[PDB]
Amino acid sequence: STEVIAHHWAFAIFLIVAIGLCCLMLVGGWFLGGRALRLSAKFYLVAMFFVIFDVEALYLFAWSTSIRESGWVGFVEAAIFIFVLLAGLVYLVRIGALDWTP
Amino acid sequence: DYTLTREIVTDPLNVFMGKLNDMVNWGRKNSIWPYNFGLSCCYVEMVTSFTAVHDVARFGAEVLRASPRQADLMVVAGTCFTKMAPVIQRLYDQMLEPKWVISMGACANSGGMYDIYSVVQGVDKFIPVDVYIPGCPPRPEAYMQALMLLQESIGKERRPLSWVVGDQGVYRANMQSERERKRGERIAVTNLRTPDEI
Amino acid sequence: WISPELIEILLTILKAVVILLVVVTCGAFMSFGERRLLGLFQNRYGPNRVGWGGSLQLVADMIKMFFKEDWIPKFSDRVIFTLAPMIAFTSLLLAFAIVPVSPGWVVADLNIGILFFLMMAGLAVYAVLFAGWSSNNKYSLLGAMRASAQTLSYEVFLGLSLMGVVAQAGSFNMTDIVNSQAHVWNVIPQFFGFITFAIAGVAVCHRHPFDDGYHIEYSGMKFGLFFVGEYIGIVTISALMVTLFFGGWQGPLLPPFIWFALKTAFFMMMFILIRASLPRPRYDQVMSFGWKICLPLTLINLLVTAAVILWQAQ
Amino acid sequence: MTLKELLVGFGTQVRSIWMIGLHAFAKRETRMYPEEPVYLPPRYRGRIVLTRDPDGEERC
Amino acid sequence: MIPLQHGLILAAILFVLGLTGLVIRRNLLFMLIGLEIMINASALAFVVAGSYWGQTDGQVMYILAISLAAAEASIGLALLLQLHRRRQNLNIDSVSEMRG
Amino acid sequence: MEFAFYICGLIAILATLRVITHTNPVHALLYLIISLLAISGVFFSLGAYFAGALEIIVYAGAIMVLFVFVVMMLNLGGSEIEQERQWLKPQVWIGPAILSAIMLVVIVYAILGVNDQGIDGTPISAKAVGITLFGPYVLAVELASMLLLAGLVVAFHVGREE
Ligand SMILES: CCCCCCCCCCCCCCCCCC(=O)OC[C@H](COP(=O)(O)OCCN)OC(=O)CCCCCCCCCCCCCCCCC
Ligand SMILES: CCCCCCCCCCCCCCCCCC(=O)OC[C@H](COP(=O)(O)OCCN)OC(=O)CCCCCCCCCCCCCCCCC
Ligand SMILES: CCCCCCCCCCCCCCCCCC(=O)OC[C@H](COP(=O)(O)OCCN)OC(=O)CCCCCCCCCCCCCCCCC
Ligand SMILES: CCCCCCCCCCCCCCCCCC(=O)OC[C@H](COP(=O)(O)OCCN)OC(=O)CCCCCCCCCCCCCCCCC
Ligand SMILES: CCCCCCCCCCCCCCCCCC(=O)OC[C@H](COP(=O)(O)OCCN)OC(=O)CCCCCCCCCCCCCCCCC
Ligand SMILES: CCCCCCCCCCC1=C(C)C(=O)C(OC)=C(OC)C1=O
Ligand SMILES: CCCCCCCCCCCCCCCCCCCC
Ligand SMILES: CCCCCCCCCCCCCCCCCCCC
Ligand code: SF4
Repeated sequence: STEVIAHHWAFAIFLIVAIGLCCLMLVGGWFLGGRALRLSAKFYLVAMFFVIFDVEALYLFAWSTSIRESGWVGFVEAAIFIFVLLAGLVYLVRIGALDWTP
Repeated sequence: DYTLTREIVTDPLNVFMGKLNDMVNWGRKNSIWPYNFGLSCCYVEMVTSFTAVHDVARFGAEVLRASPRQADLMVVAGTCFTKMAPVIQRLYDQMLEPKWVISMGACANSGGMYDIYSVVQGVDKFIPVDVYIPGCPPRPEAYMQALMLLQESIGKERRPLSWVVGDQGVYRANMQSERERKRGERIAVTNLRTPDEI
Repeated sequence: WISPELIEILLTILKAVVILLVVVTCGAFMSFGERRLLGLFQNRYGPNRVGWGGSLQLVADMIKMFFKEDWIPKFSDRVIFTLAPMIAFTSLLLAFAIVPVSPGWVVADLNIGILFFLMMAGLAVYAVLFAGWSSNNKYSLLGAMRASAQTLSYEVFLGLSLMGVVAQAGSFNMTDIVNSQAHVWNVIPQFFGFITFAIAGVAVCHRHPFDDGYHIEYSGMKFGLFFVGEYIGIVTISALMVTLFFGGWQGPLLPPFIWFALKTAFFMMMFILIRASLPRPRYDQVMSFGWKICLPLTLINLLVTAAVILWQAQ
Repeated sequence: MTLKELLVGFGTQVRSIWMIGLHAFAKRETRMYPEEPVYLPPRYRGRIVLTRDPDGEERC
Repeated sequence: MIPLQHGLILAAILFVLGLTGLVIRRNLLFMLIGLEIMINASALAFVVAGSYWGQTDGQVMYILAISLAAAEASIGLALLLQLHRRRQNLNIDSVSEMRG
Repeated sequence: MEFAFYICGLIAILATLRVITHTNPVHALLYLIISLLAISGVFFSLGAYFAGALEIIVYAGAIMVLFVFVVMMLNLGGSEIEQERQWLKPQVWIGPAILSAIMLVVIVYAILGVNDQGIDGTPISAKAVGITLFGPYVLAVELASMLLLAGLVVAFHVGREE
């Protein structure tokens, strides 16, 4: 189809011109104008929580686009998945894993 | 009449180079970002000028950077205490070209009323100053007047457009003094309002 | 070279280029408009002298930042330091690349859509991380870790807030999402999804009140890249909110681009009003709000949306 | 935190946004220096001068 | 019109590169990095195989593979942080006290 | 479609080769992110659109963020890593590289003797993937939730500070 190849060309030109515009802005900024602590483990814990819950989020992303095809059985399975997710979240909050302040 | 830094020289100013210099000076004088630096009571009047009743944002001079790298103007608004003088010098050195300096108030001008053991007598003992504001404190509109004076001084200075081509010296305009400019209209004053009214 | 296929290809490329240029121009004018609208909210005028009504002010800061001396810290990683504003600009620009501003006016009609938006935001966290690490400043590094932990705490439910709209549309495509809003805009059924998406979009754009700083080392044109990318992200988040929750370009009387521009301008103004109105919560309070309230709200909203969808499918 | 605390806080944020918007619908408080000249009271302590007596001789 | 053998060869090249990085690097961080390269290469091989047969099973196995990759990265970086806390170095050859 | 496949595969190979031989951890992670973006492009060229989207969203957007985070927390200045360059010594890497090359030749020889009608590149959407995920692969989804829960519990137990 002509429409899809036109849109592919437009998307390619969009990415190319955006990156080139930012590169040219940096080059013009460089060329113009004259010249002249230990991080706590809570950062790791928060990033780890983000990674784990983002994977469970991808499972829910795949479910959300095909809800009508899966029917009520898929609803029951996703309800079990979300209940396990929320039980893990409740466990994380109650044990002080998600409390930044001690 | 210009002053060179790399000397009392003349005007170096093709007609396209002059137009480019005018465009650069217009953009620089219409976008002046002061450094958020509080020394003493003069800073209170400066940030009063930043508020709604005066609205220094109208001149495009409100962005008020907390980092010296992003600031184009340093306002020494307060006393230059001897313990604060290395801090002031370090913050000025961290600024990038082009940079301008406004002394605000009698303390920053000369030490003011504090000719005392712990005060540097004026910030121009150690860093160069572009505009001086007398007052203790200068009112917010005096700071805005100094901002306009700095804009006039920026608008006809000469700096290199690029660091790879052309003269790299900085030419600063030798302005006529405001005292001699305003002497004609100031001496002609005869009567003022009596101080018994509002 | 005269052929309808090549003419259509060039027309579509020209439309994409027009969209890109208008978005970048609107981001810069959004910086100027933030100054003017903050003046309006605070009983003053803002910049109204440089040009007519201050309209030439943005050109003055552009010239000032171009002709400012280009400076990189001596003991800094040059590639990563230069790379952080590249990411901060390009990530949400390419996120805009899926937004349908009008029927027939889109850059890419992808089947992934808001998945591409989530791709771009997950890449956009690297701008803050790289700016903090490469500056060789421990204050900047600590500020970058705090800011990135906040953005992870709200990126954890950004997509789940969009999933109710995705479930109602039955697709990831943006044209299908705005076509499913032909009768009722998604702000009515996906209201909790709307507020959670608003909070997440403000938080991942590093806007007030989610704004030891990781930009103090940047100056000249890289700092301007950071600011212009932030405003382009404001425009992109506002346009995505319009398309996903307010019908996109759909409206009774006005042309579709007029409706899209009016709704996007309203949410742009609401960004400015949110900065002018709300105080800044504490860091632990912000992250506890992100993890304890908003993420379960998105999960429960998705469950109830699915129950309503399957109940209504007789 | 409590559900009632969350609802009261949300209503409080909405109230703050509403008052700032009504501030946008208000009258400007800006005195437009330098186009609008600054009013100074007659005993304002600004620039120092030396004056003359009514016969025209300097008073100092 | 992409050969299945070419995709499998690319996945195998990435797999052996990740295994080489796992072996030759004394740092535990680079070992975890090589492990991530290996599991991503195997998941790419599954995606190539699923795309050749026109089935969703390749992407489903990819989903399970990256769930494993995420959880293994979490555990490995936790153990690396514990090692850096209790030994102040990431030399994996120093962690060798049980032998024979 | 094939042209993007070969360029993205070449970029992934070169970036991974840069990863396993680099001394700076942040540069190595940046090259790894580049290789993951290239592999996502490979996924998009093969029609696995959901796989490419998750490759950027999760692998290059969550897991590499965790790796970068940990590298900042350690403040890795190349202490006894850059100062030694043990992996750059030929007597160290000549053995494992020969072993990996032998394994690659064996795997490639096994690969080249298989039936191949070509990959059509017909896009397999996320809708079909979600249909399979909550249909024939339900127990995979629920026990994958249990697997992520186990990873969460283990990483919380080990990675505390006290
Ligand atoms: C500083 C620069 C860093 C690197 C930037 C990126 C490098 C490459 C730049 C050149 C790109 C050239 C054009 C690429 C192809 C564009 C068209 C395309 O993707 O088409 C494939 C597919 C089309 O979908 P569709 O046609 O709707 O499907 C139905 C069946 N026809 O559509 C899709 O599959 C869409 C999904 C793929 C879109 C990829 C977009 C770029 C992703 C990388 C962003 C990097 C951001 C900057 C760096 C972040 C930090 C590392
Ligand atoms: C303490 C423990 C925790 C307790 C719980 C805490 C969390 C609670 C979270 C609640 C979330 C509720 C979400 C409700 C969504 C229901 C609407 C919906 O999804 O409708 C879908 C339907 C469109 O779908 P469909 O008809 O299939 O269209 C495609 C055609 N084939 O849409 C339609 O047809 C239109 C339906 C319009 C419905 C409007 C009214 C419901 C949504 C707005 C609610 C507003 C609530 C305001 C605040 C209340 C107090 C908090
Ligand atoms: C294009 C998209 C964007 C467009 C712009 C419009 C959307 C903007 C969204 C802004 C979101 C801001 C969210 C801020 C959440 C702050 C939560 C927090 O940390 O609150 C702390 C505070 C006190 O916490 P506590 O633990 O009780 O401590 C007491 C100790 N003495 O706790 C409290 O005070 C409790 C209540 C907290 C706040 C609740 C949520 C308020 C959200 C902001 C108001 C939005 C109103 C609608 C705006 C228009 C939307 C179109
Ligand atoms: C993730 C977010 C979760 C939370 C939000 C969920 C969605 C909304 C659900 C319903 C929220 C209802 C909030 C409670 C309304 C009634 C109580 C109230 O207004 O409490 C706030 C405050 C209480 O008063 P107080 O602080 O005690 O001061 C002394 C005055 N007697 O009173 C005041 O400050 C004065 C009155 C303020 C009224 C504000 C508006 C309330 C209704 C809002 C509807 C939706 C608004 C959408 C955005 C509009 C603006 C663009
Ligand atoms: C040019 C020489 C090399 C220059 C240096 C490298 C620059 C980046 C090169 C890689 C990315 C772009 C590759 C070229 C894509 C051009 C568009 C294209 O080929 O589209 C075909 C296809 C469209 O989809 P399909 O439906 O299959 O099309 C058949 C027609 N009906 O497309 C697809 O199916 C998928 C399209 C590609 C995938 C999306 C983009 C991936 C980006 C990966 C970036 C990796 C990191 C790069 C870092 C560079 C710096 C080190
Ligand atoms: C060039 C683009 C500017 C966009 C907006 C910049 C931030 C807001 C205005 C500047 C400002 C800052 C930072 C600020 O912190 C402040 O408070 C002291 C102000 O009031 C005097 C300000 O005006
Ligand atoms: C803030 C909004 C940013 C929008 C970026 C893209 C702008 C595209 C402009 C397209 C204009 C033509 C749209 C089709 C015709 C229908 C409308 C006609 C009257 C404008
Ligand atoms: C301090 C401990 C260091 C341990 C390093 C271990 C390195 C092992 C290298 C093995 C090299 C094998 C080379 C190929 C052998 C022939 C082919 C395989 C067998 C048929
Ligand atoms: S000049 Fe006067 S008002 Fe200004 S800092 Fe000195 S004492 Fe304060």
